[PDB]
Amino acid sequence: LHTQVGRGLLGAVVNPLGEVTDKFAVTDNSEILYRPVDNAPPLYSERAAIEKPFLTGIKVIDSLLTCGEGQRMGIFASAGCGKTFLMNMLIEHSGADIYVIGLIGERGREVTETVDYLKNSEKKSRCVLVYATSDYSSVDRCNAAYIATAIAEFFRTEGHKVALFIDSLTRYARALRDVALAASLPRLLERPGKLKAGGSITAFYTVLLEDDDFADPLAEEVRSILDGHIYLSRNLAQKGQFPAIDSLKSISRVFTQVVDEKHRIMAAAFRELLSEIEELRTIIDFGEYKPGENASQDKIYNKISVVESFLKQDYRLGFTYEQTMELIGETIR
Repeated sequence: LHTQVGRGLLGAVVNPLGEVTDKFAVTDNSEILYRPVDNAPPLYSERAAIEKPFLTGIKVIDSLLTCGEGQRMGIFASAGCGKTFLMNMLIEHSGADIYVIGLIGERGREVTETVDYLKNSEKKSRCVLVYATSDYSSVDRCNAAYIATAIAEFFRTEGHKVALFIDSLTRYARALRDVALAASLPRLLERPGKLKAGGSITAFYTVLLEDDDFADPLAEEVRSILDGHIYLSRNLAQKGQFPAIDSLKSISRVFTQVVDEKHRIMAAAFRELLSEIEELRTIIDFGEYKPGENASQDKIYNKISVVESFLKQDYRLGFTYEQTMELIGETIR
């Protein structure tokens, strides 16, 4: 099985057969080539070490969860936790050369929502969208993930810094299970990375949490395979914190490899402040907080608003690395 690749797909919407069915942008490049959708992962000796940050423009991620070029990062959330808006922010406020989105959704309205977003995005000329809805077979739903990854791999071989999004691994795995009935990952999940001889694919895989923010077996397996995970808390969403990232239950496993020492120090001091705030929140809920009785508790209390203001981010705003580190420094003062 082969699929179209190349710069002529920039601005295009591609179906699970690999054909263009819609456009959210038009470009002057018409390059169309063909590649197999199944390809072995790089050899260990062809991979470069993850050592350069992949900046997202999102304050909490760039400061506490810093991604690296070539990393695979999970995004874990229940329904209604802002996963799609977080992906929109990751596309809009990062600095990749090319974005490849693979939607393994179920209803055509979600695909159309992503198409309309891209139609109004500043990144439209550098995106490719691959989709499969519930109307498509399970074979077609798995193939959409493979097509998206093969397109990203072509741009990586050209030298580009590519961001790949697969939404969602949960529905990919459900379709894979259905296909297995008729008769895989991490073979899919190990295809991203930075190549010594080429560019990089930095990949974000979404995982749905069922019921509360509970990790079914698939979620545990995915978390073990990836280089980190961002957890979106329904509880933080209902309190009105957007992005609803729970940084104390999130991790980038490459963090200390991609930021410098002064950043490490600031991030550790901020995380210690967040933990102190969570303990104080419980003490408040227990009715045991009385102003003036404990000066360290009062100091923590008076940090809550500045901390919340650092974590909060309008989805239309992106922050440079220098701005983010300036702000986190002000917060821990």
